[PDB]
Amino acid sequence: MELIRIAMKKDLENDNSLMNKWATVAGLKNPNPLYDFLNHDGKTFNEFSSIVNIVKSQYPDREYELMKDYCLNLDVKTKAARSALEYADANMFFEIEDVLIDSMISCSNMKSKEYGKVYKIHRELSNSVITEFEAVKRLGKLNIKTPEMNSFSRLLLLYHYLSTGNFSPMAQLIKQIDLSEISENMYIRNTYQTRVHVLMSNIKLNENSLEECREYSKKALESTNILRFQVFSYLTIGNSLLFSNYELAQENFLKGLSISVQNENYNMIFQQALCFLNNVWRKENKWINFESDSIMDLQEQAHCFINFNENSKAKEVLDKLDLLVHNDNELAMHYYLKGRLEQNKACFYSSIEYFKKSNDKFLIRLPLLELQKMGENQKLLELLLLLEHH
Amino acid sequence: MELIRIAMKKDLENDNSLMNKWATVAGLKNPNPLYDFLNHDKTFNEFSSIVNIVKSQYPDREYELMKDYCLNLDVKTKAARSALEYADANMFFEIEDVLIDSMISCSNMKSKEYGKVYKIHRELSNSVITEFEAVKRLGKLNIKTPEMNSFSRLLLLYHYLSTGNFSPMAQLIKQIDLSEISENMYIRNTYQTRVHVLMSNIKLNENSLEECREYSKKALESTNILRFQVFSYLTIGNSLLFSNYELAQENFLKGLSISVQNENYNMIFQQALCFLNNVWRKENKWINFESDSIMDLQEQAHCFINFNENSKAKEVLDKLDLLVHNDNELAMHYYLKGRLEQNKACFYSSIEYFKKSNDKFLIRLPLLELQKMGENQKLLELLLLLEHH
Amino acid sequence: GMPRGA
Amino acid sequence: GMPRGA
Repeated sequence: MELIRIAMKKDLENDNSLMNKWATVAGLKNPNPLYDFLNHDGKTFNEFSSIVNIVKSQYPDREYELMKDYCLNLDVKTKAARSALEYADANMFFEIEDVLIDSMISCSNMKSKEYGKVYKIHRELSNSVITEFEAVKRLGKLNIKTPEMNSFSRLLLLYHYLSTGNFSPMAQLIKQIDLSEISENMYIRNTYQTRVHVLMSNIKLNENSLEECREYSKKALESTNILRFQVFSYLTIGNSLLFSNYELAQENFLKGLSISVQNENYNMIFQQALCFLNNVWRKENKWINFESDSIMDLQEQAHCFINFNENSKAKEVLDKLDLLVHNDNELAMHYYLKGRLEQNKACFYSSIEYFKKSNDKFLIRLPLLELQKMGENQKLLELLLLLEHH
Repeated sequence: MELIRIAMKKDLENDNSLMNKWATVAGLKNPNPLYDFLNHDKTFNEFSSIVNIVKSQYPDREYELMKDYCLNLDVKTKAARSALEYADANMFFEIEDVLIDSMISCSNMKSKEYGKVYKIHRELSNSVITEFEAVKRLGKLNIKTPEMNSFSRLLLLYHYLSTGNFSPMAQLIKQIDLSEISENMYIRNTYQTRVHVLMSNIKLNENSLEECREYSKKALESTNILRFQVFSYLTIGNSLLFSNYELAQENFLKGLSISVQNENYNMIFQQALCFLNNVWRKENKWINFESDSIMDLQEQAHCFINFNENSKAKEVLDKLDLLVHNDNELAMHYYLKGRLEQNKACFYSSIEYFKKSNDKFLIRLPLLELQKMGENQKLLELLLLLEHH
Repeated sequence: GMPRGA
Repeated sequence: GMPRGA
């Protein structure tokens, strides 16, 4: 008897009116299946959102404890399990996702087996256990038949490109996704819809299409009750305002902190967003993480030092960063900081080069402004914006 | 009787060994079709047979002898289709346009197909139609022969070359597969020369100068047609413009020496030498002071700036402003304004339009001026690395 | 650097 | 400019 079941019946005696609301809350205006769910041992809803919307409505503070207990005592061969895989991955509940995967690979239902097999590919790719090439070759060798995993096998590449600052292939790959081909799993279709809203928001951000970036994050927020998607929607809205609206950017990041109070990784992300915001506006910056040797945290230490004419301390930090391997978008920021510290236009040109290489049309505004401030010719600046990398 | 056959018989009466001679010139495995060609009002199976004989024995009257022979052909035959390419390759537009309208009206479908897409090529190169119109017309034709599927791409390549629009050429030339032309070897061979000279120009535009020269030297080895020899020497000489003054000059003068009796080809090598001497900032005896073409006015301005006559240069450049420039011509216009004004923004517009035309060779002119004005080496590298989209 | 995520 | 052709 799942903790969700033990707790749901216990609480129904004290408050007996829940049937009418729970059936309204679970995508049934007519309460027949709830009775079935509530009493007979092992009978799932047709759609996974019925359990989800109930737990978030009656035990929101115990979502993880209950969903973990329910998900791991699930027949991996069922539709409910396949929905749960996407629930666990979307929420970044790796404890739930990884046990399901190894169970969906070993079982004898073929649909659940394909699901586990490409979610495994996504997990090894995002953990740098395999390369993009190894992932693409294994995806092709699966002979993916379901329109669920044909959508996901594209999504998992989109996540890989975003995290390694390789923005060039995103716009065309995401255009290949057609979620209308998913007709048997509505939860998966709706949570993939939110995934695409968030990925499209980032693609619009990287193209410096700032009004459309914010429209897509709005759709993402309107479309989900999943914290992870809300987190990155507010991060992306806030990032889109970095260069124009300090107060509104900060408000989105602070709203992010507010909903991340029980999650360290999400909390860290908004501190880094606010840290970058205050460096761009060259303000005193309480958000710097001095106990970190990641590229992102070291760069913001040096950025603040440079802002406040602490040039020796900044060269100390850029000396540590020199010994670290950067992706193309990270090297472009390294050169921008170098160029500020040395007032060296050649670094600002190397910065533009790697921003072009990663196809980041948003952050390139940083080296371009400095070149403007150094009196670079206006026609040259226009040429640098017009030209593209191969 | 056609003049070619009248003349061949008058010389046969006096010289009998001419038969084995004309038979080997024409590449014949045996001498039967020559006799047959002289006796019955018939064709050789390959057009090169009669061309090589006219070129071997009557080179001074090729135009007269071929204009008479071609215009007397039955437009339904492989011979007449071959004469269409011969005419267009030689730029014998008088012979060509007559064949075209004959073929377009005729009841033969192959001749009809050749005629209609050679007409598209003629109308596009005379700007009677736009590129969009040409592509639209070619698509409706439902072209079936490999020859015309190849020439449909060649006519577009010529149009890109002449309008300074070099970006599409590399991908389009690769679509040509001449090995599929199996029936008309004369067409396969003259198209092979056409592709060699076009490839030479694409490698020049990519600043791949040794491969540029190799393709032009392959064109020369493949051809006995003046027009292809002319553009091979032009392209070899252009590829040397920045490095080897004497050898560039020697290739242009070689072109002049074969162009003697042809005012259009002669003008081209004069323009080539005029540009060479301006690039090297030498006394320039090749300037056309009686021209209002953009090409010639630019070189007047270029030489004036070279010899510190900047009031005269601005007079010229003020005229050029009133003319419509394609992208490649515009890039040269900004380079000259850059030199006259010593203004880096003009040099930046120059490279912008060289990037748009995809001209990686002539872009070395504004790049070198920016180097002299002390522009950052990393900036110049970046500008060479990035592409126009 | 600037955090990004989806 | 520089003449070109093929």
